[PDB]
Amino acid sequence: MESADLRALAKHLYDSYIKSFPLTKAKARAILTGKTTDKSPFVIYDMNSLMMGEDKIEVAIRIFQGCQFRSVEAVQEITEYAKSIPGFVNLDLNDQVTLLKYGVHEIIYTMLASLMNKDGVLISEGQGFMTREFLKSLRKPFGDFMEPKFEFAVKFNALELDDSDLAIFIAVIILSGDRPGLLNVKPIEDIQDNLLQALELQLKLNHPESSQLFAKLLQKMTDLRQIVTEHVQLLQVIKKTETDMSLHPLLQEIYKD
Amino acid sequence: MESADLRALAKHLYDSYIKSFPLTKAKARAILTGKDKSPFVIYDMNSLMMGEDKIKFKHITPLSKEVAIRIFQGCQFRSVEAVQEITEYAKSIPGFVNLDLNDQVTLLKYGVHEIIYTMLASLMNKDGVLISEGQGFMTREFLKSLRKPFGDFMEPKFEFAVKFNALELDDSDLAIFIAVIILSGDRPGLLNVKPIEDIQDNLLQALELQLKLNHPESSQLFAKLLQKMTDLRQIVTEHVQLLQVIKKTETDMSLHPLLQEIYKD
Ligand SMILES: O=C(O)c1ccc(-c2nn(C(=O)c3c(Cl)cccc3C(F)(F)F)c3ccc(Cl)cc23)c(OCc2cccc3c2OCO3)c1
Ligand SMILES: O=C(O)c1ccc(-c2nn(C(=O)c3c(Cl)cccc3C(F)(F)F)c3ccc(Cl)cc23)c(OCc2cccc3c2OCO3)c1
Repeated sequence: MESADLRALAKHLYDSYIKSFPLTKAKARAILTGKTTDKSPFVIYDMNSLMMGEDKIEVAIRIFQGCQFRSVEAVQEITEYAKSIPGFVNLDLNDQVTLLKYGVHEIIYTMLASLMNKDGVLISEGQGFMTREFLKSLRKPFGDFMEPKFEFAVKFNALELDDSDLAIFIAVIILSGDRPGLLNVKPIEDIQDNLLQALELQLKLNHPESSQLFAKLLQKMTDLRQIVTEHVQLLQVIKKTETDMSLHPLLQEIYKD
Repeated sequence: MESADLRALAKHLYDSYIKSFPLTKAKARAILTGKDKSPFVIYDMNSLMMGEDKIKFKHITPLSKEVAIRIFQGCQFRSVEAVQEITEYAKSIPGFVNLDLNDQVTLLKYGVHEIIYTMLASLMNKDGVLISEGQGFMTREFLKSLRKPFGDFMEPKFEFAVKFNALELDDSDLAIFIAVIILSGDRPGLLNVKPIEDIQDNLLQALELQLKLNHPESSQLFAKLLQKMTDLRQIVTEHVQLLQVIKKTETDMSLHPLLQEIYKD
Protein backbone atom coordinates (compact mmCIF):
# COMPACT_ATOMS: atom_id res chain seq x y z
CA MET A 1 0.00 0.00 0.00
CA GLU A 2 2.87 2.36 -0.88
CA SER A 3 3.65 3.48 -4.45
CA ALA A 4 7.43 3.06 -4.23
CA ASP A 5 6.97 -0.39 -2.68
CA LEU A 6 4.48 -1.32 -5.41
CA ARG A 7 6.97 -0.18 -8.03
CA ALA A 8 9.65 -2.20 -6.24
CA LEU A 9 7.45 -5.30 -6.35
CA ALA A 10 6.77 -4.84 -10.08
CA LYS A 11 10.49 -4.55 -10.82
CA HIS A 12 11.17 -7.62 -8.65
CA LEU A 13 8.59 -9.75 -10.44
CA TYR A 14 9.60 -8.56 -13.94
CA ASP A 15 13.29 -9.28 -13.21
CA SER A 16 12.49 -12.75 -11.91
CA TYR A 17 10.16 -13.40 -14.85
CA ILE A 18 13.06 -12.71 -17.26
CA LYS A 19 15.22 -15.10 -15.29
CA SER A 20 12.62 -17.90 -15.30
CA PHE A 21 11.23 -17.91 -18.85
CA PRO A 22 13.55 -18.50 -21.84
CA LEU A 23 11.45 -16.82 -24.52
CA THR A 24 9.87 -13.51 -23.56
CA LYS A 25 7.03 -11.79 -25.37
CA ALA A 26 9.42 -9.03 -26.45
CA LYS A 27 11.68 -11.64 -28.09
CA ALA A 28 8.72 -13.46 -29.62
CA ARG A 29 7.33 -10.25 -31.14
CA ALA A 30 10.69 -9.37 -32.69
CA ILE A 31 10.75 -12.83 -34.28
CA LEU A 32 7.12 -12.71 -35.42
CA THR A 33 7.15 -9.25 -36.98
CA GLY A 34 10.44 -10.10 -38.58
CA LYS A 35 12.23 -7.27 -40.37
CA THR A 36 15.38 -8.88 -38.90
CA THR A 37 17.75 -11.29 -40.64
CA ASP A 38 19.05 -14.31 -38.61
CA LYS A 39 16.30 -14.43 -35.96
CA SER A 40 14.09 -15.76 -38.78
CA PRO A 41 12.04 -18.89 -38.04
CA PHE A 42 11.65 -21.94 -40.22
CA VAL A 43 7.95 -22.18 -41.06
CA ILE A 44 6.09 -25.51 -40.87
CA TYR A 45 2.86 -25.32 -42.86
CA ASP A 46 2.35 -28.94 -44.04
CA MET A 47 3.68 -32.49 -43.76
CA ASN A 48 6.65 -31.96 -46.04
CA SER A 49 7.92 -28.82 -44.31
CA LEU A 50 7.69 -30.62 -40.96
CA MET A 51 9.97 -33.33 -42.38
CA MET A 52 12.42 -30.65 -43.52
CA GLY A 53 12.16 -28.80 -40.20
CA GLU A 54 13.69 -31.65 -38.18
CA ASP A 55 16.97 -31.40 -40.10
CA LYS A 56 17.23 -27.60 -39.74
CA ILE A 57 16.14 -26.87 -36.14
CA GLU A 58 1.85 -40.32 -36.84
CA VAL A 59 1.94 -36.58 -37.44
CA ALA A 60 -0.87 -35.50 -35.11
CA ILE A 61 0.56 -37.55 -32.24
CA ARG A 62 4.11 -36.28 -32.76
CA ILE A 63 2.76 -32.72 -32.65
CA PHE A 64 0.68 -33.47 -29.57
CA GLN A 65 3.68 -34.97 -27.80
CA GLY A 66 5.65 -31.89 -28.79
CA CYS A 67 3.07 -29.72 -27.00
CA GLN A 68 2.98 -32.03 -23.97
CA PHE A 69 6.77 -31.87 -23.69
CA ARG A 70 6.76 -28.08 -23.94
CA SER A 71 3.91 -27.86 -21.42
CA VAL A 72 5.91 -29.89 -18.91
CA GLU A 73 8.87 -27.55 -19.36
CA ALA A 74 6.50 -24.63 -18.85
CA VAL A 75 5.30 -26.11 -15.53
CA GLN A 76 8.92 -26.34 -14.42
CA GLU A 77 9.46 -22.73 -15.50
CA ILE A 78 6.27 -21.53 -13.84
CA THR A 79 7.15 -23.44 -10.66
CA GLU A 80 10.55 -21.77 -10.51
CA TYR A 81 8.93 -18.36 -11.10
CA ALA A 82 6.29 -18.97 -8.41
CA LYS A 83 8.93 -19.49 -5.71
CA SER A 84 10.17 -15.95 -6.39
CA ILE A 85 6.79 -14.37 -5.63
CA PRO A 86 7.24 -12.81 -2.15
CA GLY A 87 5.37 -14.94 0.37
CA PHE A 88 4.68 -17.97 -1.80
CA VAL A 89 7.31 -20.26 -0.32
CA ASN A 90 6.29 -19.29 3.24
CA LEU A 91 2.77 -20.64 2.68
CA ASP A 92 1.58 -24.03 3.84
CA LEU A 93 3.27 -26.58 1.60
CA ASN A 94 0.02 -28.29 0.64
CA ASP A 95 -1.35 -24.93 -0.48
CA GLN A 96 1.77 -24.29 -2.56
CA VAL A 97 0.98 -27.53 -4.38
CA THR A 98 -2.70 -26.65 -4.73
CA LEU A 99 -2.00 -23.16 -6.10
CA LEU A 100 0.37 -24.56 -8.74
CA LYS A 101 -1.97 -27.46 -9.54
CA TYR A 102 -4.79 -25.08 -10.49
CA GLY A 103 -2.70 -22.19 -11.74
CA VAL A 104 -0.23 -23.64 -14.23
CA HIS A 105 -2.80 -24.26 -16.95
CA GLU A 106 -4.17 -20.71 -16.81
CA ILE A 107 -0.60 -19.40 -17.01
CA ILE A 108 0.39 -21.67 -19.88
CA TYR A 109 -2.51 -20.36 -21.97
CA THR A 110 -1.61 -16.78 -21.07
CA MET A 111 2.04 -17.18 -21.96
CA LEU A 112 1.29 -19.27 -25.01
CA ALA A 113 -0.46 -16.18 -26.40
CA SER A 114 2.87 -14.33 -26.29
CA LEU A 115 4.16 -16.84 -28.85
CA MET A 116 1.17 -16.56 -31.19
CA ASN A 117 -0.25 -14.27 -33.79
CA LYS A 118 -3.28 -15.00 -35.95
CA ASP A 119 -1.15 -17.10 -38.36
CA GLY A 120 0.71 -19.48 -36.00
CA VAL A 121 2.89 -20.12 -32.96
CA LEU A 122 6.62 -19.99 -32.28
CA ILE A 123 8.18 -23.31 -31.26
CA SER A 124 11.62 -24.58 -30.27
CA GLU A 125 12.66 -21.32 -28.54
CA GLY A 126 11.51 -19.28 -31.53
CA GLN A 127 13.51 -21.19 -34.13
CA GLY A 128 10.41 -22.61 -35.78
CA PHE A 129 6.91 -21.37 -36.52
CA MET A 130 3.99 -23.75 -36.99
CA THR A 131 1.00 -22.34 -38.83
CA ARG A 132 -2.51 -22.21 -37.42
CA GLU A 133 -3.99 -23.68 -40.62
CA PHE A 134 -1.70 -26.72 -40.47
CA LEU A 135 -2.50 -27.26 -36.78
CA LYS A 136 -6.27 -26.91 -37.28
CA SER A 137 -6.09 -29.39 -40.18
CA LEU A 138 -4.77 -32.24 -38.00
CA ARG A 139 -7.00 -35.29 -37.88
CA LYS A 140 -9.93 -36.61 -35.81
CA PRO A 141 -9.75 -34.86 -32.35
CA PHE A 142 -6.36 -33.16 -32.61
CA GLY A 143 -7.18 -30.30 -35.00
CA ASP A 144 -9.99 -28.87 -32.87
CA PHE A 145 -7.73 -29.29 -29.84
CA MET A 146 -5.10 -26.90 -31.27
CA GLU A 147 -7.38 -24.06 -32.49
CA PRO A 148 -9.02 -22.83 -29.21
CA LYS A 149 -5.54 -21.75 -28.06
CA PHE A 150 -5.38 -19.42 -31.07
CA GLU A 151 -8.93 -18.21 -30.47
CA PHE A 152 -7.96 -17.08 -26.98
CA ALA A 153 -4.54 -15.73 -27.96
CA VAL A 154 -5.93 -13.35 -30.60
CA LYS A 155 -8.36 -11.84 -28.11
CA PHE A 156 -5.80 -11.69 -25.29
CA ASN A 157 -3.08 -10.18 -27.47
CA ALA A 158 -5.35 -7.27 -28.41
CA LEU A 159 -4.67 -5.87 -24.90
CA GLU A 160 -1.04 -5.38 -26.00
CA LEU A 161 0.48 -6.30 -22.64
CA ASP A 162 4.26 -6.41 -22.43
CA ASP A 163 6.33 -8.73 -20.24
CA SER A 164 6.48 -6.36 -17.25
CA ASP A 165 2.68 -6.39 -17.24
CA LEU A 166 2.50 -10.17 -17.65
CA ALA A 167 4.89 -10.87 -14.76
CA ILE A 168 2.46 -9.35 -12.26
CA PHE A 169 -0.60 -10.80 -14.01
CA ILE A 170 0.87 -14.30 -13.84
CA ALA A 171 1.64 -13.77 -10.15
CA VAL A 172 -1.97 -12.67 -9.47
CA ILE A 173 -3.30 -15.86 -11.08
CA ILE A 174 -1.11 -18.10 -8.93
CA LEU A 175 -2.13 -16.49 -5.63
CA SER A 176 -5.84 -17.18 -6.14
CA GLY A 177 -7.51 -17.74 -2.77
CA ASP A 178 -10.54 -19.46 -4.34
CA ARG A 179 -8.75 -22.61 -5.48
CA PRO A 180 -10.41 -25.85 -4.30
CA GLY A 181 -8.91 -27.37 -1.19
CA LEU A 182 -6.92 -24.45 0.18
CA LEU A 183 -6.18 -24.67 3.88
CA ASN A 184 -5.20 -21.05 4.53
CA VAL A 185 -7.08 -18.69 2.25
CA LYS A 186 -6.21 -15.56 4.24
CA PRO A 187 -2.40 -15.36 3.73
CA ILE A 188 -2.92 -16.18 0.03
CA GLU A 189 -5.42 -13.33 -0.33
CA ASP A 190 -3.11 -10.97 1.56
CA ILE A 191 -0.38 -11.63 -0.98
CA GLN A 192 -2.75 -11.33 -3.94
CA ASP A 193 -3.99 -7.96 -2.66
CA ASN A 194 -0.44 -6.65 -2.84
CA LEU A 195 -0.02 -8.14 -6.32
CA LEU A 196 -3.35 -6.63 -7.43
CA GLN A 197 -2.30 -3.21 -6.14
CA ALA A 198 1.00 -3.72 -7.94
CA LEU A 199 -0.76 -4.64 -11.19
CA GLU A 200 -3.15 -1.69 -11.05
CA LEU A 201 -0.32 0.82 -10.68
CA GLN A 202 1.72 -0.97 -13.34
CA LEU A 203 -1.13 -0.80 -15.86
CA LYS A 204 -1.92 2.84 -15.08
CA LEU A 205 1.69 3.90 -15.64
CA ASN A 206 2.55 1.66 -18.62
CA HIS A 207 -0.81 1.99 -20.43
CA PRO A 208 -2.07 5.40 -19.30
CA GLU A 209 -4.20 5.86 -22.43
CA SER A 210 -5.85 2.43 -21.97
CA SER A 211 -8.96 3.03 -19.89
CA GLN A 212 -9.94 0.32 -17.38
CA LEU A 213 -7.18 -1.99 -18.64
CA PHE A 214 -7.03 -3.36 -15.10
CA ALA A 215 -10.70 -4.37 -15.11
CA LYS A 216 -10.41 -5.61 -18.71
CA LEU A 217 -7.38 -7.74 -17.83
CA LEU A 218 -9.15 -9.29 -14.82
CA GLN A 219 -12.15 -10.05 -17.04
CA LYS A 220 -9.70 -12.19 -19.05
CA MET A 221 -9.18 -14.40 -16.00
CA THR A 222 -12.79 -15.37 -16.70
CA ASP A 223 -12.00 -16.51 -20.25
CA LEU A 224 -9.02 -18.48 -18.92
CA ARG A 225 -10.99 -20.53 -16.39
CA GLN A 226 -13.51 -21.58 -19.07
CA ILE A 227 -10.93 -22.61 -21.67
CA VAL A 228 -8.87 -24.63 -19.16
CA THR A 229 -12.08 -26.55 -18.39
CA GLU A 230 -12.76 -27.27 -22.06
CA HIS A 231 -9.11 -28.20 -22.54
CA VAL A 232 -9.17 -30.64 -19.63
CA GLN A 233 -12.50 -32.09 -20.75
CA LEU A 234 -11.34 -32.52 -24.34
CA LEU A 235 -7.95 -33.86 -23.24
CA GLN A 236 -9.63 -36.63 -21.26
CA VAL A 237 -11.74 -37.64 -24.28
CA ILE A 238 -8.54 -38.05 -26.33
CA LYS A 239 -7.25 -40.52 -23.72
CA LYS A 240 -10.26 -42.76 -24.45
CA THR A 241 -9.20 -43.25 -28.09
CA GLU A 242 -5.41 -42.88 -28.16
CA THR A 243 -3.30 -45.41 -26.28
CA ASP A 244 -0.29 -44.42 -28.41
CA MET A 245 -0.33 -41.31 -26.21
CA SER A 246 0.66 -40.96 -22.55
CA LEU A 247 1.02 -37.84 -20.43
CA HIS A 248 4.13 -36.93 -18.49
CA PRO A 249 3.63 -37.84 -14.79
CA LEU A 250 3.90 -34.13 -13.89
CA LEU A 251 0.87 -33.39 -16.08
CA GLN A 252 -0.82 -36.67 -15.12
CA GLU A 253 -0.76 -35.62 -11.46
CA ILE A 254 -2.00 -32.09 -12.24
CA TYR A 255 -5.04 -33.37 -14.13
CA LYS A 256 -6.00 -35.95 -11.47
CA ASP A 257 -8.84 -34.06 -9.71
CA MET B 1 40.24 8.23 1.64
CA GLU B 2 37.47 5.59 1.70
CA SER B 3 37.28 4.43 5.34
CA ALA B 4 33.85 6.08 5.58
CA ASP B 5 32.73 4.36 2.36
CA LEU B 6 33.50 0.94 3.81
CA ARG B 7 31.61 1.81 6.99
CA ALA B 8 28.68 2.99 4.86
CA LEU B 9 28.75 -0.25 2.89
CA ALA B 10 28.98 -2.21 6.16
CA LYS B 11 25.99 -0.40 7.65
CA HIS B 12 24.05 -0.74 4.41
CA LEU B 13 24.50 -4.51 4.40
CA TYR B 14 23.76 -4.84 8.12
CA ASP B 15 20.48 -2.94 7.77
CA SER B 16 19.50 -5.05 4.78
CA TYR B 17 20.56 -8.29 6.46
CA ILE B 18 18.23 -7.46 9.39
CA LYS B 19 15.31 -6.95 6.97
CA SER B 20 15.83 -10.15 4.96
CA PHE B 21 16.31 -12.82 7.50
CA PRO B 22 13.62 -13.91 10.02
CA LEU B 23 15.78 -14.76 13.03
CA THR B 24 19.04 -12.89 13.60
CA LYS B 25 22.09 -14.37 15.28
CA ALA B 26 21.81 -11.86 18.15
CA LYS B 27 18.22 -12.96 18.76
CA ALA B 28 19.09 -16.64 18.24
CA ARG B 29 21.91 -16.49 20.82
CA ALA B 30 19.62 -15.10 23.53
CA ILE B 31 17.32 -18.08 23.01
CA LEU B 32 20.07 -20.68 22.92
CA THR B 33 21.83 -19.36 26.03
CA GLY B 34 18.56 -18.97 27.98
CA LYS B 35 18.60 -15.20 28.48
CA ASP B 36 10.77 -16.77 29.57
CA LYS B 37 9.36 -17.42 26.07
CA SER B 38 11.15 -20.75 26.23
CA PRO B 39 11.14 -22.61 22.89
CA PHE B 40 9.44 -25.96 22.58
CA VAL B 41 12.17 -28.63 22.79
CA ILE B 42 12.16 -31.67 20.50
CA TYR B 43 14.40 -34.36 22.01
CA ASP B 44 12.67 -37.60 20.86
CA MET B 45 9.69 -39.02 18.93
CA ASN B 46 7.06 -38.11 21.51
CA SER B 47 8.17 -34.52 21.89
CA LEU B 48 8.22 -34.19 18.08
CA MET B 49 4.68 -35.55 17.97
CA MET B 50 3.65 -32.92 20.52
CA GLY B 51 5.40 -29.93 18.97
CA GLU B 52 3.93 -30.51 15.53
CA ASP B 53 0.51 -30.85 17.21
CA LYS B 54 1.04 -27.72 19.34
CA ILE B 55 3.41 -25.34 17.55
CA LYS B 56 2.56 -26.83 14.11
CA PHE B 57 5.94 -26.64 12.37
CA LYS B 58 5.25 -25.89 8.70
CA HIS B 59 8.09 -28.01 7.36
CA ILE B 60 7.09 -30.94 9.63
CA THR B 61 3.37 -31.31 8.80
CA PRO B 62 2.08 -34.37 6.92
CA LEU B 63 1.55 -33.72 3.22
CA SER B 64 5.99 -40.50 3.93
CA LYS B 65 5.07 -41.27 7.53
CA GLU B 66 8.60 -42.21 8.60
CA VAL B 67 9.90 -39.69 11.12
CA ALA B 68 13.51 -39.56 9.93
CA ILE B 69 12.32 -38.86 6.38
CA ARG B 70 9.90 -36.16 7.53
CA ILE B 71 12.68 -34.36 9.41
CA PHE B 72 15.03 -34.68 6.46
CA GLN B 73 12.47 -33.19 4.07
CA GLY B 74 11.62 -30.49 6.65
CA CYS B 75 15.23 -29.29 6.36
CA GLN B 76 14.88 -29.29 2.56
CA PHE B 77 11.71 -27.19 2.69
CA ARG B 78 13.24 -24.67 5.09
CA SER B 79 16.27 -24.43 2.80
CA VAL B 80 13.87 -23.50 -0.01
CA GLU B 81 12.64 -20.48 2.00
CA ALA B 82 16.18 -19.49 2.93
CA VAL B 83 17.03 -19.39 -0.80
CA GLN B 84 14.38 -16.72 -1.39
CA GLU B 85 15.62 -14.82 1.66
CA ILE B 86 19.24 -14.89 0.44
CA THR B 87 18.03 -13.98 -3.07
CA GLU B 88 16.28 -10.89 -1.72
CA TYR B 89 19.32 -9.97 0.39
CA ALA B 90 21.54 -10.28 -2.71
CA LYS B 91 19.51 -7.60 -4.52
CA SER B 92 20.62 -5.15 -1.83
CA ILE B 93 24.35 -5.67 -2.37
CA PRO B 94 25.55 -2.52 -4.21
CA GLY B 95 26.23 -3.44 -7.83
CA PHE B 96 24.60 -6.88 -7.79
CA VAL B 97 21.44 -5.98 -9.74
CA ASN B 98 23.56 -4.22 -12.37
CA LEU B 99 25.26 -7.49 -13.15
CA ASP B 100 24.26 -9.51 -16.21
CA LEU B 101 21.07 -11.35 -15.36
CA ASN B 102 22.48 -14.82 -16.11
CA ASP B 103 25.45 -14.11 -13.84
CA GLN B 104 23.10 -13.06 -11.00
CA VAL B 105 21.32 -16.40 -11.40
CA THR B 106 24.62 -18.28 -11.58
CA LEU B 107 26.05 -16.64 -8.44
CA LEU B 108 22.93 -17.34 -6.41
CA LYS B 109 22.72 -20.93 -7.70
CA TYR B 110 26.27 -21.84 -6.62
CA GLY B 111 26.37 -19.75 -3.45
CA VAL B 112 23.18 -20.61 -1.61
CA HIS B 113 24.57 -23.87 -0.24
CA GLU B 114 27.58 -22.10 1.28
CA ILE B 115 25.40 -19.35 2.71
CA ILE B 116 22.76 -21.67 4.15
CA TYR B 117 25.49 -23.55 6.03
CA THR B 118 27.02 -20.30 7.26
CA MET B 119 23.72 -19.00 8.53
CA LEU B 120 22.66 -22.36 9.96
CA ALA B 121 25.52 -21.99 12.46
CA SER B 122 23.78 -18.87 13.78
CA LEU B 123 20.88 -21.10 14.91
CA MET B 124 23.12 -23.81 16.34
CA ASN B 125 25.15 -24.56 19.39
CA LYS B 126 26.72 -27.87 20.42
CA ASP B 127 23.39 -29.12 21.81
CA GLY B 128 20.89 -28.39 19.01
CA VAL B 129 19.30 -26.04 16.49
CA LEU B 130 16.54 -23.45 16.57
CA ILE B 131 13.63 -23.98 14.17
CA SER B 132 10.50 -22.00 13.20
CA GLU B 133 11.97 -18.58 13.93
CA GLY B 134 13.19 -19.67 17.34
CA GLN B 135 9.94 -21.22 18.55
CA GLY B 136 11.41 -24.73 18.69
CA PHE B 137 14.76 -26.27 19.59
CA MET B 138 15.64 -29.70 18.18
CA THR B 139 18.50 -31.42 20.00
CA ARG B 140 21.69 -32.60 18.35
CA GLU B 141 21.33 -36.03 19.97
CA PHE B 142 17.85 -36.58 18.60
CA LEU B 143 18.99 -35.56 15.09
CA LYS B 144 22.20 -37.64 15.26
CA SER B 145 20.28 -40.69 16.48
CA LEU B 146 18.02 -40.84 13.42
CA ARG B 147 18.22 -44.10 11.52
CA LYS B 148 20.15 -45.35 8.44
CA PRO B 149 21.84 -42.36 6.68
CA PHE B 150 19.70 -39.54 8.08
CA GLY B 151 21.50 -39.36 11.42
CA ASP B 152 24.88 -39.07 9.69
CA PHE B 153 23.39 -36.40 7.42
CA MET B 154 22.45 -34.14 10.34
CA GLU B 155 25.61 -34.37 12.45
CA PRO B 156 28.21 -32.87 10.01
CA LYS B 157 26.25 -29.57 10.11
CA PHE B 158 26.69 -29.37 13.91
CA GLU B 159 30.40 -30.21 13.61
CA PHE B 160 30.88 -27.31 11.17
CA ALA B 161 28.64 -24.96 13.18
CA VAL B 162 30.56 -25.55 16.43
CA LYS B 163 33.88 -24.73 14.75
CA PHE B 164 32.43 -21.73 12.88
CA ASN B 165 30.80 -20.28 16.01
CA ALA B 166 34.14 -20.24 17.83
CA LEU B 167 34.98 -17.22 15.65
CA GLU B 168 32.16 -15.47 17.57
CA LEU B 169 30.96 -13.40 14.62
CA ASP B 170 27.98 -11.11 15.04
CA ASP B 171 25.37 -10.08 12.47
CA SER B 172 27.28 -6.98 11.36
CA ASP B 173 30.22 -9.28 10.52
CA LEU B 174 28.08 -11.94 8.86
CA ALA B 175 26.25 -9.48 6.60
CA ILE B 176 29.51 -8.62 4.83
CA PHE B 177 30.77 -12.23 4.91
CA ILE B 178 27.61 -13.54 3.22
CA ALA B 179 27.95 -10.84 0.56
CA VAL B 180 31.56 -11.87 -0.10
CA ILE B 181 30.41 -15.45 -0.66
CA ILE B 182 27.73 -14.37 -3.12
CA LEU B 183 30.13 -12.31 -5.22
CA SER B 184 32.45 -15.26 -6.00
CA GLY B 185 34.12 -14.77 -9.37
CA ASP B 186 35.11 -18.45 -9.76
CA ARG B 187 31.60 -19.88 -10.08
CA PRO B 188 31.23 -22.08 -13.20
CA GLY B 189 29.62 -20.52 -16.25
CA LEU B 190 29.96 -16.86 -15.35
CA LEU B 191 29.90 -14.60 -18.38
CA ASN B 192 31.55 -11.45 -17.00
CA VAL B 193 33.84 -12.13 -14.04
CA LYS B 194 35.44 -8.69 -13.84
CA PRO B 195 32.57 -6.69 -12.25
CA ILE B 196 31.88 -9.60 -9.88
CA GLU B 197 35.45 -9.54 -8.59
CA ASP B 198 35.41 -5.74 -8.48
CA ILE B 199 32.46 -5.87 -6.09
CA GLN B 200 33.99 -8.66 -4.02
CA ASP B 201 37.15 -6.57 -3.71
CA ASN B 202 35.06 -3.78 -2.12
CA LEU B 203 33.19 -6.19 0.14
CA LEU B 204 36.48 -7.79 1.24
CA GLN B 205 37.81 -4.33 2.11
CA ALA B 206 34.70 -3.64 4.16
CA LEU B 207 34.91 -7.01 5.91
CA GLU B 208 38.57 -6.49 6.81
CA LEU B 209 37.85 -3.06 8.29
CA GLN B 210 34.67 -4.28 9.99
CA LEU B 211 36.54 -7.13 11.73
CA LYS B 212 39.45 -4.91 12.86
CA LEU B 213 37.05 -2.43 14.46
CA ASN B 214 34.57 -4.98 15.84
CA HIS B 215 37.22 -7.48 17.04
CA PRO B 216 40.39 -5.42 17.59
CA GLU B 217 41.75 -8.07 19.96
CA SER B 218 41.22 -11.02 17.57
CA SER B 219 44.38 -11.07 15.49
CA GLN B 220 44.09 -12.12 11.84
CA LEU B 221 40.37 -12.85 12.23
CA PHE B 222 39.96 -11.71 8.62
CA ALA B 223 42.39 -14.41 7.44
CA LYS B 224 40.74 -17.00 9.71
CA LEU B 225 37.28 -16.17 8.35
CA LEU B 226 38.48 -16.50 4.75
CA GLN B 227 40.04 -19.86 5.65
CA LYS B 228 36.53 -21.01 6.62
CA MET B 229 35.57 -20.82 2.94
CA THR B 230 37.71 -23.96 2.72
CA ASP B 231 35.52 -25.67 5.32
CA LEU B 232 32.44 -24.42 3.43
CA ARG B 233 33.34 -25.64 -0.06
CA GLN B 234 34.39 -29.00 1.39
CA ILE B 235 31.21 -29.69 3.34
CA VAL B 236 28.95 -28.45 0.51
CA THR B 237 30.74 -30.98 -1.69
CA GLU B 238 30.25 -33.70 0.91
CA HIS B 239 26.63 -32.65 1.26
CA VAL B 240 25.95 -33.20 -2.46
CA GLN B 241 27.43 -36.72 -2.32
CA LEU B 242 25.33 -37.53 0.76
CA LEU B 243 22.12 -36.42 -0.98
CA GLN B 244 22.79 -38.66 -4.00
CA VAL B 245 23.29 -41.70 -1.78
CA ILE B 246 19.96 -40.91 -0.13
CA LYS B 247 18.19 -40.46 -3.47
CA LYS B 248 19.49 -43.74 -4.93
CA THR B 249 18.71 -46.01 -1.93
CA GLU B 250 15.47 -44.65 -0.41
CA THR B 251 12.23 -45.85 -2.04
CA ASP B 252 10.13 -43.95 0.57
CA MET B 253 10.95 -40.40 -0.69
CA SER B 254 7.98 -40.02 -3.02
CA LEU B 255 6.37 -36.57 -2.91
CA HIS B 256 3.78 -34.92 -5.11
CA PRO B 257 5.63 -34.07 -8.39
CA LEU B 258 4.86 -30.36 -7.95
CA LEU B 259 6.58 -30.48 -4.56
CA GLN B 260 9.52 -32.38 -6.05
CA GLU B 261 9.71 -29.60 -8.63
CA ILE B 262 9.80 -26.90 -5.92
CA TYR B 263 12.56 -28.81 -4.02
CA LYS B 264 14.38 -29.78 -7.26
CA ASP B 265 17.62 -27.91 -6.53
O1 LIG C 1 6.47 -22.50 -25.25
C1 LIG C 1 5.47 -22.55 -24.48
O2 LIG C 1 5.32 -21.85 -23.43
C2 LIG C 1 4.33 -23.45 -24.88
C3 LIG C 1 3.30 -23.70 -23.99
C4 LIG C 1 2.25 -24.52 -24.36
C5 LIG C 1 2.22 -25.12 -25.62
C6 LIG C 1 1.03 -25.90 -25.98
N1 LIG C 1 0.46 -26.70 -25.09
N2 LIG C 1 -0.68 -27.23 -25.68
C7 LIG C 1 -1.51 -28.11 -24.98
O3 LIG C 1 -2.33 -28.76 -25.58
C8 LIG C 1 -1.37 -28.11 -23.49
C9 LIG C 1 -1.56 -26.92 -22.80
CL1 LIG C 1 -1.93 -25.45 -23.66
C10 LIG C 1 -1.45 -26.86 -21.42
C11 LIG C 1 -1.16 -28.02 -20.72
C12 LIG C 1 -0.97 -29.21 -21.38
C13 LIG C 1 -1.06 -29.28 -22.77
C14 LIG C 1 -0.88 -30.61 -23.44
F1 LIG C 1 -0.29 -31.50 -22.65
F2 LIG C 1 -2.03 -31.15 -23.80
F3 LIG C 1 -0.16 -30.53 -24.57
C15 LIG C 1 -0.88 -26.70 -26.94
C16 LIG C 1 -1.87 -26.89 -27.90
C17 LIG C 1 -1.79 -26.17 -29.07
C18 LIG C 1 -0.71 -25.30 -29.27
CL2 LIG C 1 -0.62 -24.41 -30.77
C19 LIG C 1 0.30 -25.13 -28.36
C20 LIG C 1 0.21 -25.83 -27.15
C21 LIG C 1 3.26 -24.85 -26.52
O4 LIG C 1 3.17 -25.41 -27.75
C22 LIG C 1 4.30 -25.26 -28.59
C23 LIG C 1 4.06 -26.19 -29.74
C24 LIG C 1 2.95 -26.05 -30.58
C25 LIG C 1 2.75 -26.90 -31.65
C26 LIG C 1 3.63 -27.94 -31.92
C27 LIG C 1 4.72 -28.05 -31.10
C28 LIG C 1 4.92 -27.22 -30.03
O5 LIG C 1 6.08 -27.53 -29.35
C29 LIG C 1 6.63 -28.63 -30.07
O6 LIG C 1 5.75 -28.96 -31.16
C30 LIG C 1 4.31 -24.02 -26.15
O1 LIG D 1 16.31 -21.42 9.30
C1 LIG D 1 17.40 -21.58 8.71
O2 LIG D 1 18.21 -20.66 8.47
C2 LIG D 1 17.79 -22.99 8.33
C3 LIG D 1 18.81 -23.21 7.42
C4 LIG D 1 19.18 -24.51 7.10
C5 LIG D 1 18.55 -25.61 7.70
C6 LIG D 1 19.07 -26.94 7.38
N1 LIG D 1 19.40 -27.23 6.13
N2 LIG D 1 19.92 -28.51 6.12
C7 LIG D 1 20.37 -29.13 4.96
O3 LIG D 1 20.50 -30.33 4.90
C8 LIG D 1 20.75 -28.23 3.83
C9 LIG D 1 21.78 -27.33 4.03
CL1 LIG D 1 22.58 -27.26 5.56
C10 LIG D 1 22.19 -26.48 3.01
C11 LIG D 1 21.53 -26.52 1.80
C12 LIG D 1 20.50 -27.42 1.58
C13 LIG D 1 20.09 -28.29 2.60
C14 LIG D 1 18.97 -29.25 2.35
F1 LIG D 1 18.25 -28.93 1.30
F2 LIG D 1 19.39 -30.49 2.14
F3 LIG D 1 18.13 -29.32 3.38
C15 LIG D 1 20.02 -29.02 7.42
C16 LIG D 1 20.52 -30.22 7.92
C17 LIG D 1 20.49 -30.40 9.29
C18 LIG D 1 19.95 -29.41 10.11
CL2 LIG D 1 19.93 -29.68 11.84
C19 LIG D 1 19.44 -28.22 9.63
C20 LIG D 1 19.49 -28.01 8.24
C21 LIG D 1 17.58 -25.36 8.69
O4 LIG D 1 16.93 -26.42 9.25
C22 LIG D 1 15.90 -26.11 10.20
C23 LIG D 1 14.93 -27.26 10.23
C24 LIG D 1 13.68 -27.11 9.63
C25 LIG D 1 12.76 -28.15 9.62
C26 LIG D 1 13.05 -29.38 10.20
C27 LIG D 1 14.28 -29.51 10.78
C28 LIG D 1 15.20 -28.49 10.80
O5 LIG D 1 16.36 -28.87 11.45
C29 LIG D 1 16.13 -30.22 11.84
O6 LIG D 1 14.81 -30.60 11.43
C30 LIG D 1 17.18 -24.07 8.97
